[PDB]
Amino acid sequence: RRNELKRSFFALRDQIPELENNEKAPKVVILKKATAYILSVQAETQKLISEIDLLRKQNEQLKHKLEQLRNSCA
Amino acid sequence: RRNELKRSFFALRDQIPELENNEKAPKVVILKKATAYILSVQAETQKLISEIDLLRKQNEQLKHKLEQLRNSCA
Ligand SMILES: [Cl-]
Ligand SMILES: [Cl-]
Ligand SMILES: [Cl-]
Ligand SMILES: [K+]
Ligand SMILES: [K+]
Repeated sequence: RRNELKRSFFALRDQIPELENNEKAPKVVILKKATAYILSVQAETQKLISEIDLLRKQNEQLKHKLEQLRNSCA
Repeated sequence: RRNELKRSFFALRDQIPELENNEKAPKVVILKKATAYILSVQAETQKLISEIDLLRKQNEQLKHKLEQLRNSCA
């Protein structure tokens, strides 16, 4: 119904930090800023993934150095 | 413009993985899947942050062991 459409616009609006609980936010703004927010959080996801990849590489290098020194301690 | 409103529904649809871009999704379906996708991504972001925090701890523990061996090996 149209109750459900209004309800669903509110619920989407409220996952967008810039628009949460803004009673003056119109439909087209909610749709476009939601689309923008999805892209923005994907960008942040990519940064986190890159950070993990770097930490894993560092983890592997450290473990390699640890093994080398354990075998070279005398 | 209701032309812009329609375009904006479709552009949001296009960013939602579980909605096929070649299929005409109802308005409430687009809204609800967008909301679900944003919540799901935010949860995954928290999981990525926890992975990063664990890797940083693991890497500090490895550096600590490397320091101990450098100090105590011959
Ligand atoms: Cl409106
Ligand atoms: Cl519809
Ligand atoms: Cl609908
Ligand atoms: K609310
Ligand atoms: K040595």
